[PDB]
Amino acid sequence: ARSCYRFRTDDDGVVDVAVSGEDGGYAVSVEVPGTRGREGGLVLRASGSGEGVPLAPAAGGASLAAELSFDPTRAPFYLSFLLTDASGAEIRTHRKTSFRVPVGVGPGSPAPLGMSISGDGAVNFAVYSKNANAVSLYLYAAAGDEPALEIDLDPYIHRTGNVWHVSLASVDGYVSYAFCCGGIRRPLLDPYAKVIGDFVSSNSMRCFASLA
Amino acid sequence: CLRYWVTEMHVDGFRFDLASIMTRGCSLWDPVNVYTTTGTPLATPPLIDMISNDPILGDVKLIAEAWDAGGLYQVGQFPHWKIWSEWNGKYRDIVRQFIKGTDGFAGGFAECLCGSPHLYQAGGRKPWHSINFVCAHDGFTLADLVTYNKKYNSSNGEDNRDGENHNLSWNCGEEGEFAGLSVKRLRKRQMRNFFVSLMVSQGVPMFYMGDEYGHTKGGNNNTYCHDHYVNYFRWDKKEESSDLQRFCSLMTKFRKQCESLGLADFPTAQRLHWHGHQPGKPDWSETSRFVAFSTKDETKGEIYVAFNASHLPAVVGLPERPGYRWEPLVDTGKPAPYDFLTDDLPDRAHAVHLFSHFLNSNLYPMLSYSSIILELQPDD
Amino acid sequence: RKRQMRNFFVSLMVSQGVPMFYMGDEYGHTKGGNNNTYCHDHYVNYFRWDKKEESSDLQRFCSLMTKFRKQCESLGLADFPTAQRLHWHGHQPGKPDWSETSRFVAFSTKDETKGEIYVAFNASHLPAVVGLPERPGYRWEPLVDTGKPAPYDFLTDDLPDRAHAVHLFSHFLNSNLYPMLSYSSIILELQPDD
Repeated sequence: ARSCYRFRTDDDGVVDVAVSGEDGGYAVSVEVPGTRGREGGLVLRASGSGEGVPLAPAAGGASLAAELSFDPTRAPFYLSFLLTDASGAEIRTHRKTSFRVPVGVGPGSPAPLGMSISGDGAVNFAVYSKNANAVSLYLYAAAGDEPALEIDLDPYIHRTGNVWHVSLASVDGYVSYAFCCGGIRRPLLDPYAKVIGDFVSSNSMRCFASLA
Repeated sequence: CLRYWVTEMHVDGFRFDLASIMTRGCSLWDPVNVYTTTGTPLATPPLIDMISNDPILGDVKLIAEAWDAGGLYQVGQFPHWKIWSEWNGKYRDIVRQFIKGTDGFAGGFAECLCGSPHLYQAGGRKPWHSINFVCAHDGFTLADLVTYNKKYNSSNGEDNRDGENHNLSWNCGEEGEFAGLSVKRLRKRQMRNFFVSLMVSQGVPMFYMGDEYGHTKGGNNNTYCHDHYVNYFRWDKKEESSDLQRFCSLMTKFRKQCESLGLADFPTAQRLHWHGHQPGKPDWSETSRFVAFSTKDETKGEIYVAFNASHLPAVVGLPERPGYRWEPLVDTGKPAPYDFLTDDLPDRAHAVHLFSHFLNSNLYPMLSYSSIILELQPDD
Repeated sequence: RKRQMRNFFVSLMVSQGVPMFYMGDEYGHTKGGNNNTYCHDHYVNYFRWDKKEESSDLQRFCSLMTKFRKQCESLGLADFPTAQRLHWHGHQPGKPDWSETSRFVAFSTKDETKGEIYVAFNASHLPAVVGLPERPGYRWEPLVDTGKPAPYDFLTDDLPDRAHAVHLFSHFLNSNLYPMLSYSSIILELQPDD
């Protein structure tokens, strides 16, 4: 299953990104169409990288495309990059930020609140928080005390209004999940969880929502 | 329903028609039912509370037309939760009355230009919560605002009963599309003045389809029942009016380029200064038909705007800034394409040079019913 | 100072009688401030041809003014003008102001060659916008404006941008108006508009 992200640029343009789970690595393709203001090609620098991946024509100069690959065993991470014309000028997003794309997790959907499973087996997470400026998801394995997997949520892709959401291909090897709001690393319980764990007074007061 | 449209059709916001009805009380709270009757307006209506504080709907654009046909009128007092925006009809009335020339509207006009803080600041809302407009789908178009003194709704079949009766318009001297050259020149000036007033105000500007080329409906100010070219966008007539379209495009570009035009907070006195015929002496008297201001810009340095809604021409004095001089940008009185100066014009430097004997001594001559915009540039 | 000198020369060249001016006044000769130089065999009293080329604009203005006086027959009149030919105007047409505070004198006169000319003097310190006489079927064309920079203070066919200069003032001229500075003079000619 592939995921697609369309970013508006700061020079009235569009950058298209696709992340594919190649049959155990990851492939990211970048496509930049249109040409009004920049002519002489672009180089994809990974957010200040001294190296560069030049974008080659695809179908006769209408579009410029590049491809990047990533080795497996990498926990869910983010790819950040910038674009540069043959002048030194930098192309950013319409929010004046580097293009950031998740690799290893899907965008998810804001409904229903809590944890739900789709027909294909994808696990969707959704939680409401108006005041929190950063939300993180923790996954725990059968014992846990420390997270086996930690996933920060992108404030742009993983939000719809005041609901933070994320999708996971599979939760195999995990039994519990929790949320972290703000910068505090204290795991919180999902208000909409239907099955919960054990109330453990750590040395604190914590309870984890079950993934069953 | 609102959540469905947002999450399935990717709609960015909503505008609610006759939104005051959504604040009237339900009959379930009468003492007969439990143990203030039906339709009494409430200060905290449950539906508005649910919409404003929804996890999804609370972060989208919500605009209310704050009146209904039952006599309610809640402009400036809609229950907003500091979240809701409003169609500003007081702005519409004040601008329509000032631009055509009417005693006692200069202070209201200056308040309109600043985002109407007298309606929004105390309650905790921002200038951009005000949706400014001059014309809409209901009522006169921009072209008919300067052509007719009264509605012509006889084609509706209701014996001229339907439609707004107080349009606050002026036909610029003669009634109808057949007039002398001076009247047509004045009409073009007035349309440009309306667009300039819209584009330099604090708040969110809104204008109707086809107002950018001068669409006309023949004086009919309520055209709800005509599937007919009176309601169609005229792409053929748009090409005959490329000058007004160019002016509107350039003015929108100018608004986008200036950091002092769309502000996140109400302008302060250290940034904005009011002027009159002479700099630093604004005229708020009842007979005044002249408003001018200058504001500090982090991009263009300083800009100066003046509106002369009088029937008499005037030469105005410009603020004194030693080491700098004022450069002309906009003048709605000048014939196109010199009503807006761009570097695409090959005659720009020469046209500016021909007014140097006025610009050097900080003066500018204005026609009646005209507007100007100037920029400050270093001179050494 | 340049404006005022041009105003003086315009008034000399548009008056009834015989114009008369001393040598060196056509390019601005200066004596250092000496109003009585009857006993000086010095360069102060010698015509300067080195500084004539520096004041070519004022010299051109004076030559064009004299040529204009030659070409207009309403300036050389054997008899005194009568009210039929000469009309007086103020800020508004046909309303001259003869009070003690007035500093604005303007008139219009008919010609068999130029048709009609309009002359205005604004000796006040405040710029004003004046109302031109209403002549159906015609319009006013700018010829002389002492406030404008050279060479546009006098408009001639030798100028390659004359029509564009008139076009850039057409928005004022179409409504029978003209903007004036302080201490300035204007002369306009009536031309058909058809």
